[PDB]
Amino acid sequence: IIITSCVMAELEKLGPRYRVALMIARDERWQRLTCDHKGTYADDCIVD
Amino acid sequence: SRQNPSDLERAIAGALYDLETNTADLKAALRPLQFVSAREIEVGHGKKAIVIFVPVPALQGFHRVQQRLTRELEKKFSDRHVLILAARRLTAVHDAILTDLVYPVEIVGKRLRTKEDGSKVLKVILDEKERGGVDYRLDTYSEVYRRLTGRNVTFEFPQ
Amino acid sequence: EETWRVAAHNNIVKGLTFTNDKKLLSCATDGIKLWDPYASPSNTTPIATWQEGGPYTSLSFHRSANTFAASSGQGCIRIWDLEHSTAGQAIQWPSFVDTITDVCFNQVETSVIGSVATDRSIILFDLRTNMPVIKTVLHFACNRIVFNPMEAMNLAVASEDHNIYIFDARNFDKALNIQKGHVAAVMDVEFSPTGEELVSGSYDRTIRLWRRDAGHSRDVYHTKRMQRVFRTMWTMDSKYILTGSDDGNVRLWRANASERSGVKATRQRQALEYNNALLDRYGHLPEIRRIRRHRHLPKVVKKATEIKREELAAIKRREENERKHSNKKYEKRKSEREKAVLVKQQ
Amino acid sequence: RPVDLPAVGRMRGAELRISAKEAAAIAREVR
Amino acid sequence: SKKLEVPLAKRQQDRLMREAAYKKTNETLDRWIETVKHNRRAEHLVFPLAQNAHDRGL
Amino acid sequence: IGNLDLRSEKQRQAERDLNTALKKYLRKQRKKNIIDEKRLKAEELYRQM
Amino acid sequence: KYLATGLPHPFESQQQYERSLRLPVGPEWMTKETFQDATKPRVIIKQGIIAPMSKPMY
Amino acid sequence: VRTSVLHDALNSINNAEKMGKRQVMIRPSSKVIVKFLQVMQRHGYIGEFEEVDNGKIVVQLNGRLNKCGVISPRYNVRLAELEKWVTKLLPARQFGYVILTTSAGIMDHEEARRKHVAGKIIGFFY
RNA sequence: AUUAGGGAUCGGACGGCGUUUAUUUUUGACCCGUUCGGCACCUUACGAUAAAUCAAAA
Ligand SMILES: [Zn+2]
Repeated sequence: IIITSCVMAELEKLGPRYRVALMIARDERWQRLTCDHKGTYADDCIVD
Repeated sequence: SRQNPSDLERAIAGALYDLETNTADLKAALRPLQFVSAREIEVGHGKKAIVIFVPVPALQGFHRVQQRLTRELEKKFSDRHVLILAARRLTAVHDAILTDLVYPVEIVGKRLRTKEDGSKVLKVILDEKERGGVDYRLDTYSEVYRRLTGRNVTFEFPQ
Repeated sequence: EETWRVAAHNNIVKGLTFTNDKKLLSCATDGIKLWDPYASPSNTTPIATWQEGGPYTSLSFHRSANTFAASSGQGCIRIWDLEHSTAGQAIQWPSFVDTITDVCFNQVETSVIGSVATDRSIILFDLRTNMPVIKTVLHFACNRIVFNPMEAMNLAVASEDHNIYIFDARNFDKALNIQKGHVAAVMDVEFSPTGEELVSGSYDRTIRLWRRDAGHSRDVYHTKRMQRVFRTMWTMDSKYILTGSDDGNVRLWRANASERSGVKATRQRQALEYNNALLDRYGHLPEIRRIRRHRHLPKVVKKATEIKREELAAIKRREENERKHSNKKYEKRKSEREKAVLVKQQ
Repeated sequence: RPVDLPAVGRMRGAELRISAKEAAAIAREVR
Repeated sequence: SKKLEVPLAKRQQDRLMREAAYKKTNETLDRWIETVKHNRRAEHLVFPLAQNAHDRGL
Repeated sequence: IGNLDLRSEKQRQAERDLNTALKKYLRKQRKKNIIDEKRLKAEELYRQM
Repeated sequence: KYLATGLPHPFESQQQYERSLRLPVGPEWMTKETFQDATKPRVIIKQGIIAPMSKPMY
Repeated sequence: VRTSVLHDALNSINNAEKMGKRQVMIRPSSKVIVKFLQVMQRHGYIGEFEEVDNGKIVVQLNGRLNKCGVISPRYNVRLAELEKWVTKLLPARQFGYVILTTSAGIMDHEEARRKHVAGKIIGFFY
C-alpha cells in the first residue's frame, strides 16, 4: 500500500488535527516512491 | 509514667530537675513533668541528636515555653541537636509528627513531586520569616523523620 | 536511505549519542543501552546496558576520551568510564532531588560539567574535584545547557523564559547576553563550532539563528510541515544545521540562508563579500534596514509576538508607574542583564 | 470531519456520552 | 596554626569545599582568558585550527 | 548619504532620556485668542514686570 | 529616507560616525589590494572539521 | 456544575494540548486523577507533575498527548469485549490506550492483557 | 475550561513619590500601584455549527 512522497507531504502540510492519520501514513512497513516535480499536488502526482 | 530509666533518660530527668532548680526565674512545664520518653540514634556520620517524647498537653505546655529551652538543652547537654516530639502509637499522625518536629516555623507547602517512572518524593517548604537558624538543622530534622517514619521527605525554603 | 535501524526501548527515547571510537548509545526511562551500528554483520541486541539510577534524562560524552555522563531525574548525575566502570561516580548537589534535564560536556576545558535543574536553576560541576561547583537560581525555568566550543568561560542556557541566556562561569552577576527571541519556550540550543553562531529551536514552529552578539533575531526559519521542533544541532562545517521535528522528520537546512555553497569563482566570492561589506557599512538606514529585517512569518506566531510586545509593554508601564509614584524613584535603575539573575548560591 | 472522534458516542469536551443502547450494541458485536 | 578547629556544619563545610573547587576552576579559566581575549580583539579569525589538524607537523 | 537628521536625532534623544521677547510674544498672541494657560503665566509675569 | 535615522549603537558622536564612514570600499575608487584587505571577512572558515580548541594559543 | 472533577481536569488537559501550553493547574485534585496521571506518565504522554496543598496539581507536558477523554456512563467490560471496545475506540490497535479500573486497580488495556483481568472502562488517551 | 488582554468604568478594601483642603492631624478632591465584582467595546476564536447568533450555539 504505497504512498507517494507528494501525498505524505500533503498530509503533513495539513493542519495538526490530522496528526494521528499522518502517523498512520508515516508507518514504515509500506514502501515509498519519490517524485520529480515542483510543488505537491497529489492528484497530478498519482495520475502521472 | 511508661519508662524505666535508661542511661541518658535518667540524665534528662536530672536535667529537667536542674532546670527546675538553681536556674531561672522560669518554671511552668518544669515541675509538673516527669520522665516520659526519649530516643537517641546518630544523625549522619558521627553526629547524633536527641528526641524527647512528650505527653500531648505538655506539647502545648512547651509551645508556651520552648524559647531558650532547646538552647540551654543543647549548650549544657552533649552539644547536639535537642528536639521535643509527641509520643504516639496514620497519615494525619505523620503530619502531626512533621508539624511538631518543626516547632518554631510554620510550614506552608507540601509538594509531592512525581518522577518519570513510578517513584515519588515528598517535600515540605517552610516559612520565610525564619530562615537563618534552620538550615544546619534541616538535615537533622530530615534524618529524624526518616528514622521515625521510613519516608524520605525533604525540607526547603522555596526560592 | 538508512544506514542502520533498531528499536531501543519501550518509552520515548530521551537521549542518544555515539562513542568516540564507533559505538552508539541510547538513554530512555527503561535504561541505558549501547549498540554498535557499523558492524559488518548487523546485530539488533545491545552490547552494554544499565538500569540503575532512575529514569535517565540525558547523555553527555567526552570530547577525547571514553568518559560519559548520564543525567537522571533524581537530582543526580553519574559518570561512567568505558571499559573500566560499572555504576560510575554519582555526583549531585549533596541535598538535592529536583530533576536534571540535560548536561553537555565542555569541549573547551574538558573534564568539566554543567547541568540544568528544575529549580529554575543551573549547576556547574567538575570531574577532577568530584563535587558540584555552583548553583544559580533565575526567574523561570531552563531547558537545555551548552558551553561555547571556543570561549571557555562562556556558557549558554535555553530557557522557558523563551530566552537564550549567555552566561559566563567565573561571574554569574549578570547575563552576558539576553536573547529575547520567541513566543513559545525554546526546546533546544546548539553552539556552532565556530563559536560565533547559535541555533535556538523553539517549541513552536520556529528555528531562529543567531550570532553571539545581537540580542535579537537574525534569522527565523520554518515550514508548516514541522509543527514543533525538538532537536536542533549543527554539522561539522558549521554551515548546515539539522532539525529533528515533532512531525517525524530529519531536516538538513543552511545557516546564512542565502549563501550558495560549492567552489566559487574568484570574482564570485569577490562579489559576495563585497555585498557583505556594503551591507555591513549601511546596515542601519530605513530602506535597506526594513528590506533586511522583513522575513515572513506564520500567523499565530506573528499574532502572538504582537501579543507579547503589547503585554510586556503594559508590564513595563506598570513597573515604571510603580517606580515614579513609589519611593523607588530615589534609587538606581537596575539594568536588564543585572536583573536577569535572581540569586546565586554555593 | 474530525479524525479524533471515535466511532461510538457523542462528545461534549472530553465527556464522551454513550447510551445503554450503544453499550448493548457493543455487547452484541461481542456476541 | 596547628590547632584543629570545631567541626563546622556540613552545609558550610561543603560550601567552602565547592568554593575551593570553584577557585580551582576559575584558575583553569584564567589560563585561557588571554586567548579568548585575542580571538575577541583580534583582526581575522581562522577555522579550522591547524592545532587539531590531524596532519599537523608532517 | 548616511549623515544624521538633526531634528529626528533630537526627538530620539528626548524620547530616550525622558523681558523684551515676551512683549512681542503677547503682541503676537493677542490675536488668537485662545485663553492659553501659558499666556496666563505670561500675563502674570508681565503684571509682575 | 537616505538620512541616518538612529545613530548606530557602537559610535558616540556625529562627527565620529559621519567622518568615520567617509570612504568607499568599492573597486573604482581604491586599489585592488585595498579592495582585498578591506573586504576580507572577520572570520574565515575554510572547509572541514572544526573541532573545539585543544591548547591555549594566547 | 460538572461533578466529574476528573473530566474537568482532562478538559483542561486537552485544552493545554490544543493551546500548546506546557503546564496546567488542576485546581481541585483527587487520587483517581493522580492514578490517571501515573499511567499517562507510565507510557509517556506527560513529562512530570506534582501536587500542592492549601489542593492543586501542576503537570509539565510534551505535546505528544493528542486527546484524553472520559467514559461518562462508566461501563463494565470483559476480555473479548475489551478487544472490541479497543477497536471501536481507537484509530489503530497499536496506538493510544484505554483506561480500565480493575479489581487490581487502574491499568491500560495492555496491562489488562498482561494480567488477564476485566473491569470498568472509564476513559482513554491517545 | 479558559479565551486575552488592553484601554478605560465605578463599588469597596489596601498602599504613597506627591499637590489642595491644611492654621497642622485627621479626612475629603486629583494622580498612581494592588485587589476582588460587574454592566460592555474591540481584537483573536479555543471552537463552533443550522445560519443571519457569538467571547457563546465554544
Ligand atoms: Zn509526485
